[PDB]
Amino acid sequence: KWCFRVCYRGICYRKCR
Repeated sequence: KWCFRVCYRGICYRKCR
């Protein structure tokens, strides 16, 4: 699926829809 990467406060995570 489409997943984007969010880097928040040093925490980079993939967020999938």
